[PDB]
Amino acid sequence: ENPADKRRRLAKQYLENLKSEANDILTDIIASRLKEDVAEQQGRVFRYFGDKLLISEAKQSFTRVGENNLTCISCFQPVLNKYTFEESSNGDKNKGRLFAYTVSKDLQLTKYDITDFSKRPKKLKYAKGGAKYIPTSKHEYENTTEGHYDEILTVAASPDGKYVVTGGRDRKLIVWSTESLSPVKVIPTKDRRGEVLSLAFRKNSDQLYASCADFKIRTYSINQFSQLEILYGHHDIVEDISALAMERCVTVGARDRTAMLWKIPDETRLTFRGGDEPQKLLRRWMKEPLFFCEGSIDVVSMVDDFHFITGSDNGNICLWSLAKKKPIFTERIAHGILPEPSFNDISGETDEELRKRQLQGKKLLQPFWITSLYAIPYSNVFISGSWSGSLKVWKISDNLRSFELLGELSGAKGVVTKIQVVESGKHGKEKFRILASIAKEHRLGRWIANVSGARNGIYSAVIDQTG
Amino acid sequence: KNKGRISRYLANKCSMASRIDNYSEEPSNVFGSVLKKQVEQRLEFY
Amino acid sequence: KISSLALITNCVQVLGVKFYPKIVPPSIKLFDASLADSNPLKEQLQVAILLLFAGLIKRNILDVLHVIYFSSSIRLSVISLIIENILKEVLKVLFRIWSTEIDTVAVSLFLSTLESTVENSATSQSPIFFKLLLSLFEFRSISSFDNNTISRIEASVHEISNSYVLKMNDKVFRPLF
Amino acid sequence: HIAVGKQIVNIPSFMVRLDSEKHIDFAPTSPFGGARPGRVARRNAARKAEASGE
Amino acid sequence: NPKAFPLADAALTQQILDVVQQAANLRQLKKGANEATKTLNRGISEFIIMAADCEPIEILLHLPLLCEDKNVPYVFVPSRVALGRACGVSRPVIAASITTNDASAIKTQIYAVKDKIETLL
Amino acid sequence: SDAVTIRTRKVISNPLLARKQFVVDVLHPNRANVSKDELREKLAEVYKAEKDAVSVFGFRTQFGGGK
RNA sequence: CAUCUAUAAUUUUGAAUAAAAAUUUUGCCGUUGCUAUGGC
Repeated sequence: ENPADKRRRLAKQYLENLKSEANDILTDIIASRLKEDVAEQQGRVFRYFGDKLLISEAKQSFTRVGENNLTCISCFQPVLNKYTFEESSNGDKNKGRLFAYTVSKDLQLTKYDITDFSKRPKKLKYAKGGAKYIPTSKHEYENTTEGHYDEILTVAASPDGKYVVTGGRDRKLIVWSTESLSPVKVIPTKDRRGEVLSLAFRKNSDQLYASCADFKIRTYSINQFSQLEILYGHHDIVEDISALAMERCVTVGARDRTAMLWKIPDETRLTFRGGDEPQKLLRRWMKEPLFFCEGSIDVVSMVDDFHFITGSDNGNICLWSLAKKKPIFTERIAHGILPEPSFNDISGETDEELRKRQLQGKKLLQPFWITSLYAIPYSNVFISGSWSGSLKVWKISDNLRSFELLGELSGAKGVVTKIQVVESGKHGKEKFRILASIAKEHRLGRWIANVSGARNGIYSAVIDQTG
Repeated sequence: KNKGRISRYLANKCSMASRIDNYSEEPSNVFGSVLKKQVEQRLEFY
Repeated sequence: KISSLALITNCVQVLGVKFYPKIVPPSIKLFDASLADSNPLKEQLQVAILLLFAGLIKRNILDVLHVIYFSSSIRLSVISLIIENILKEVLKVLFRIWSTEIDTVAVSLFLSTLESTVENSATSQSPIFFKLLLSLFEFRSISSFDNNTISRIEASVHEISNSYVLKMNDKVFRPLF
Repeated sequence: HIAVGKQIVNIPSFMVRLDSEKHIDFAPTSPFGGARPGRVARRNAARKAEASGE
Repeated sequence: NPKAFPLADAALTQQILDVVQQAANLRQLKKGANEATKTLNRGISEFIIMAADCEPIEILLHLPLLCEDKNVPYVFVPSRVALGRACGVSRPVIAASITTNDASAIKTQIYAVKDKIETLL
Repeated sequence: SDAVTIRTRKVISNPLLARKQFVVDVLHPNRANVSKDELREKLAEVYKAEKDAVSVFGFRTQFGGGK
């Protein structure tokens, strides 16, 4: 009858469940489980299933999608709260119904159910923008038409499950109520070139960080529909963003090759620059091949509150820690070298040897771009993806000083616009679905369409772990 | 109007072909044919 | 059948171009035909009845509306013709036809007629109108319908009643309240 | 109208540094890079809307 | 292939592409083979960047003639899609021209890259 | 649209005078100059004390507004 | 969101239609079987 008594009752129920599951495991432990459930907010990687994974037997499945060039994807997964004990989902029908949202250049928002890890993602609902939402002023701050009219580019689903928020080239940002997909609120970015390029929610919260291509990072509170803040400091388009449970975020600004970490409340930022030199690399290899030099930094994700990984556009995956300004462990061409152009087509002249000379041997080879990169939060595995038609799963060492290639997954084919993961099962036995939004073109511009057999779709790989 | 469209498209492809044939020692009916097919497909679109 | 339709439409044309003691006997014969009918030939027949009703009302109103009700979009259109051409007598027609009534489409057309009439004096019309509301509430009591449906009718009648009471002046229906 | 980084500057002699000269832009308060248009524009708009009404 | 003779290495390619994006931003850059030839005719070009994997190579290979005729530095870079990113457009570009303007903020950059291009020539 | 932020820095817990003394940053965009009464209300909400216990003073608005 | 309703599942009556309880992977084209994969 009392709130304190209610909370005691729920907690004792929690303990009954924990003891039953501990006995099940048996057929220290309870303290350990409680300590982990605490250990989420202390931002040290604790989730260490790095080697229990069975990559070779992961079950792969493509699922084609109608619209062309899916741009991005965002997965929503209900958890159980530990302060209170109700649930993460909103209503009561849901009770742990795993959702996914995909946004496509064709101006389409599509929500699927992926609850069952054995059947295909089922297309629940969708909403399509279009030309009828073009603003009548077209030349002012107000841009507030209830739909998208250009190139939805990123999506993010709110951790409480009520809204999903999308933004793209139209310089808007729209929050939808999830069930009816109905647009509940529209916020302009109010800048002539303020295109939204990435969205990230601070975990378990309603603070959304929108990396926008006017060199700025806007920050909104969604449960109040307002823009808290703008953060300045980049030199090129702020191409990608990622945030975790703390009051921080990390961004990569593309051409300045610069990864910046934003501690919001302190109002401070830390600058991380790469800086490999190919000739130094050559000297080092003589002391001990091709050494491309870093073009731009494309994608980012925090593995932890103190460590984050940045994939560039020259095949490099770097692992950075907040302590040292240089990366602590860089890793070379991740997805291999881009295949050689054909001699006949490079030359335009029937002399075969002339055409080969045209191909020039090595000097025209280029590395695959890291187009997508994702680290399962506070864990020691991360998934990298390019348009080499194969996701690469990697495991970080225990000392957090290096990482190795755990394995591959060859079901994908095309440009991997975005990667996401969903967990399910019991705390001991956890199934991992890896979703990837795949399309024919890179999500920002075209630049590339010649890929053998790319198809617009959702690539789902279910992984199980034993040991 | 589409007369002007097609004329100018043809002029572009013609200039490219001239470049190829001038700077290639022994040019290739392959590029000639593919470029002609490109113009033909555009014309069919019209 | 087709001969009957031809006769019907010829009557339609001749009356549209254009007596009562020979325009009401065909009306009587037509109610007889409509009740006898009450198959695609029959549907297009009922259409022809509706058309000639539209013509005659353009230039026994009770059972005329009866046949109109128990005979879709065409029906609503001819109802709009009824309200635009023709009102206290219309109100008595409404009350009597409701008493006859007490299905879904007939009820919906009935509510449309009520809303059209009320948006289209009031002291004279009031008492039968309030008796009509009494009858509709008794219909709520005894109707073979679903909760959502009956509530739809309920909200509609409350809206129309609010409109009519707003129209009427207060001191005259004080005793009515 | 012109804010360096986040901070409006209205001194013409300001000696931008290197990164600052990368960051110059229009201020988030300007009718040029942001909020509602200035007084002349919205006075003209009021005039035209009123004259349309009359 | 010596037809695309001066081909930049990784470092020079970095600085070239960086100044190319800078000029695209301050709008001192003309994108495309045809417009590049037009600037070349008008003698307003500070220098020329070309792709090295065009299909085929001659379509832009016409340019070095006018370049080294009128004494305008030119240089090849490995990938046309990279050049397109650097320019800031949705499609791969094969040849771009950095124009000349005294009232430019990127003056000193363009002059450094042009210096190194000339040395390489 | 308008979302005032209150954030604190340099918190020094001074138990000699039985208090916590800190430095307040108030982010008000598209607004002028949040009130001391509202500052005290929200500071009390955050610090779980009584508006009669909270006190603030010395607020200076930076050139250009919003903070 | 809750509720009601709708669709679809059983129960009962009737051989069954019928009757009501009551209850709770694609835009376009292609290959391919009992799902997988081509091209635009």
